[PDB]
Amino acid sequence: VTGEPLIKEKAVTGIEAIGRGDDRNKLIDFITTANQALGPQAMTQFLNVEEALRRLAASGSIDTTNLVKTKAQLQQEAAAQAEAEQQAQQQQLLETGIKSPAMAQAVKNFQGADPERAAQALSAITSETGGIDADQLTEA
Amino acid sequence: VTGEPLIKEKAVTGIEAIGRGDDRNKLIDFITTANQALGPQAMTQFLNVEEALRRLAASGSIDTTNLVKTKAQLQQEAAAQAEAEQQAQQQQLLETGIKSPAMAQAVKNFQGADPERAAQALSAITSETGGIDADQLTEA
Repeated sequence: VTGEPLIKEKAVTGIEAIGRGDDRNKLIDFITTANQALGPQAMTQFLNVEEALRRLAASGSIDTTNLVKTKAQLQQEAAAQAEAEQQAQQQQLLETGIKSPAMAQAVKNFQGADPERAAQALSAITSETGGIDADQLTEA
Repeated sequence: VTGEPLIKEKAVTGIEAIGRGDDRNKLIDFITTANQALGPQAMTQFLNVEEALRRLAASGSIDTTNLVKTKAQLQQEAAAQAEAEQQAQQQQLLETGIKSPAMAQAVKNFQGADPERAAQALSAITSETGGIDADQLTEA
């Protein structure tokens, strides 16, 4: 609109220079007084807990990261953790926790008594159910 | 009604400027004295616990969010947690939880004893119950 630079300047002299730290202390003391008044239940909806790992490390120079678990790395590790817990959940016990080897004995009966009759009876069992390719059964 | 601007201007001089912080201190002291008089049972129906993460963060400039698990984000994560605990409730054990492999033996018998008579038997099972599409059985 005007052409003036988007950033301007300011001069600090005397008590202002001495008490810029006092201004910081005023902000922090307001935050701390709010935390005292409200407690752990403060942490919801007015005054930010101001989250000190990333940006103030980049404030006053210096960069981010290093100790900072980056949002990308944090998401990757969360996904890995979720996959590990799902691996825990998949076949959760089962192979031994299941009641009794009735399926093992039934497999014994399939293989023993006329394997072709076992195949046609397994086809009947997969007819009780469906919607699954039998070509996926031969990839286990 | 009048045409006057909806916001006016004030002037603060001297002890008023020195003790606006005292005004804040008096408000917080009232809150703290009420909390002392009533305790954690106070937290119910007169004086707000004032919830410090979101808005007083936006007070004195600065935006919301950042740490704030937004109401949308909180609802999304609560829904995900609810679905996860439902999945925990969904199929609670069962594969290992059932008492004895009687229906496993039943599956073997349907496999073994006249699979067509077994299919008529499963139709009779769906007759002792009902109102379920048999076409949903073939999507497992």
